[PDB]
Amino acid sequence: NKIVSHLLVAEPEKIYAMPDPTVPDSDIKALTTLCDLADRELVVIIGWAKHIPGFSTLSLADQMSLLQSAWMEILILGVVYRSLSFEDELVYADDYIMDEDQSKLAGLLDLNNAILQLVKKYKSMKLEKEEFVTLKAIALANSDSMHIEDVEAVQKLQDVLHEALQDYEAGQHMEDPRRAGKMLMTLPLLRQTSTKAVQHFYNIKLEGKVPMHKLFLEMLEA
Ligand SMILES: OCCC/C(=C(\c1ccc(O)cc1)c1ccc(C2CCN(C3CC3)CC2)cc1)c1ccccc1
Repeated sequence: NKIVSHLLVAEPEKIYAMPDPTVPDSDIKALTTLCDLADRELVVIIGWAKHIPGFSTLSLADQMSLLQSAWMEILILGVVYRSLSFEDELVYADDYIMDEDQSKLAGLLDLNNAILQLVKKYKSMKLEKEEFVTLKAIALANSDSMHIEDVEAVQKLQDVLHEALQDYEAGQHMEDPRRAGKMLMTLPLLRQTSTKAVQHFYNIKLEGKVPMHKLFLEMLEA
């Protein structure tokens, strides 16, 4: 598959959390570590997205729209995938892994348990790298931004990625004629826990103890 193949190649290189053992552990250390990690990943996502066929020919405003609705889905799906071969831990990066006890120390228990629900589902499906990268692309195209101007063009991007996934499954998973549909039926859980995650920003902001960038605060309030 042309599209699956280029997506495999466009997969970004590992990113490291670079946590510092001289800062005493705390919910604040954990959360600001996750913020720096995520902003470096967001920068990688923009370069990555220009390898999605059709994405870079949308208007500036449409590209912003799609990415504004999908970035947390893309981030979480990466964490999900990196944890497939672990048990009840979330692999944020090779050097930043969270078990149940550290989730609680960070205030992220309920959120991380929701994510581990996704890990569990994809584990039993034996999710392949090929499927993960096409799912990531589909999460972007299917973001359901309310702002899109060129609805016809985004519908076409979803169809091209949808077609790539189905084609891949038709060839590599003939023992399951409905595997592509099973993959797509995990997307509602993905969007569910991105909304849970974005909503958590507001808890953190209200409590006021963890420092946030002033641009982020402005975005949150708006
Ligand atoms: O438990 C799972 C959720 C972890 C997590 C993550 C996270 C997810 C995946 C990943 O790979 C790395 C990190 C997170 C944290 C900070 C941001 C920032 C805010 C600041 N940025 C603006 C400056 C531009 C925008 C991004 C983005 C994501 C999170 C999310 C909400 C509350 C608390 C923790």
